[PDB]
Amino acid sequence: EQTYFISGANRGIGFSVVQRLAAKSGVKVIATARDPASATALNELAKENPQVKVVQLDISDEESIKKIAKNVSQYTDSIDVFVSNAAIAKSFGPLLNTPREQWIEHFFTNVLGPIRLFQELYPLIKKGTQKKVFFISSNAGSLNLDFGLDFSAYGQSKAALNYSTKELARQLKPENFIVAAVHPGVVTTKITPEESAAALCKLFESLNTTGKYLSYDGTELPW
Amino acid sequence: EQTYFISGANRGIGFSVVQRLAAKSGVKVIATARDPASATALNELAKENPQVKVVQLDISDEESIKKIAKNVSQYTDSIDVFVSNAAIAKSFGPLLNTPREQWIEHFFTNVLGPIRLFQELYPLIKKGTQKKVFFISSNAGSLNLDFGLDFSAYGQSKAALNYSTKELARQLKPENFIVAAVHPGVVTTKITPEESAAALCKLFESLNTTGKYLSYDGTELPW
Ligand SMILES: NC(=O)C1=CN([C@@H]2O[C@H](COP(=O)(O)OP(=O)(O)OC[C@H]3O[C@@H](n4cnc5c(N)ncnc54)[C@H](OP(=O)(O)O)[C@@H]3O)[C@@H](O)[C@H]2O)C=CC1
Ligand SMILES: NC(=O)C1=CN([C@@H]2O[C@H](COP(=O)(O)OP(=O)(O)OC[C@H]3O[C@@H](n4cnc5c(N)ncnc54)[C@H](OP(=O)(O)O)[C@@H]3O)[C@@H](O)[C@H]2O)C=CC1
Repeated sequence: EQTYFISGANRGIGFSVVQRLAAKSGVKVIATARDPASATALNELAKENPQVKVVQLDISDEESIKKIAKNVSQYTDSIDVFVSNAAIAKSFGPLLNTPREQWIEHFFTNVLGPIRLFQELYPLIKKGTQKKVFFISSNAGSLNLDFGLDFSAYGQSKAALNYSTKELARQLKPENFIVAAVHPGVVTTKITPEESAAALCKLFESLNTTGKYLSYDGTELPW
Repeated sequence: EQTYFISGANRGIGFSVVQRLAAKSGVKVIATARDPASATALNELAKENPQVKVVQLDISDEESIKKIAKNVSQYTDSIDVFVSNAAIAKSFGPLLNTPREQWIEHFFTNVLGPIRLFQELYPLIKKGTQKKVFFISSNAGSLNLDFGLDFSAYGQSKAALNYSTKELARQLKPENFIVAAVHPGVVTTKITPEESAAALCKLFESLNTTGKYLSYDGTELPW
């Protein structure tokens, strides 16, 4: 049996990934929401597929993050595949027009959030078999891609986490960890939440090497 | 007649840059320190060289940033060359060993501070002739250099500021701004702060192209 963990599983790609793992026999899924009582679709998913456990997590909330380890410890002694999915994307366009609170929010939510989450759940990942670690990044977070758009605090935060993902990959190679930054696609060319999920589950299962920055099709991105 | 702005001029590269600029004719220098009262060497520079103006700046402090434009404005009507030199380097080594507070402090001081500082000083810069905007970054901020060292929050913060620098270079090209990120060298191969300052001041005067990630010697670094 493998244990998957997905932050931000109440909707978007997160929900779709959990929805697909529920169909994989012998998969336990720690799925998170910041408000699990209001996660209608997810709570349904989990009553009909109770291998799905719904845990509370606000990745912007250090007090929430300080509890994620015991919350997950209620359901599992290990994580095989960790997916930092939960993130925000609220601020684009010019620097001169990006106010303080926007820079702050994307940092706390999109960088510190995942770094703390990972720090907390490292012990449970370390006791698992697969030792696979996925940060859902964005192609917008590359220092070497030009989309003809400014991504403001969004892009900066994905670039910051990518930097730290690269380092983590280096640092955990001796422990046989597989660490990746993954662009899941752009979802509603735009691709469906279900299409992104399908590709992410394949990539999650297929990835055998660490320190990669991958798009959902499994092709590499420049850092 | 040119005005330069240097953040963090009480010691290190910043002091050596102000010292180098104070020696050239027609160069007014607005030099900043968190605590000017104790900036002995800088104050003695200013006492003899009245083209050197000292002002308080804590870039970690929104209430200090809220004052820098009006305070710089008492001493000058414009900035030709903006140099965001002030910064910290307190956090290195592995991701799992870097506590929350190091990630935060490096964000606020090394990302948000310079960004906010630039926002406040842009008008003064728009009104000057040279329209040159330098972020002192690190080769440690590259997403594409491996030094076999962990740079933790320091490196993450120079990478994040690099991402936002490259975007700013794109945004301000229509207004004929020159925006660069500049590695000043490793200072105590090691170069001295006076060697770094000599090279940097050369680069500041000569760079006529926006969007560069450069080393003190004018050679390019990969983002
Ligand atoms: N799809 C795209 O266009 C692209 C997306 N990505 C990445 O894919 C991932 C998924 O994005 P997407 O599905 O579009 O996102 P959504 O806009 O659908 O919502 C993001 C998810 O994160 C949750 N979330 C937001 N803030 C917090 C928080 N503070 N604590 C916990 N959970 C939180 C949301 O729950 P809640 O309902 O409460 O907000 C939701 O599950 C993100 O990392 C995103 O950056 C990358 C490339 C482009
Ligand atoms: N040293 C090196 O080899 C390298 C350095 N760099 C970068 O070059 C720049 C200069 O480095 P270096 O001279 O060696 O650094 P130092 O640490 O010697 O000096 C840093 C300067 O920044 C000021 N500063 C620190 N925190 C704040 C704050 N909150 N508000 C305002 N000013 C502040 C310091 O003031 P105070 O005296 O009050 O602390 C000081 O004037 C930095 O951006 C650094 O990251 C990049 C790579 C290589």
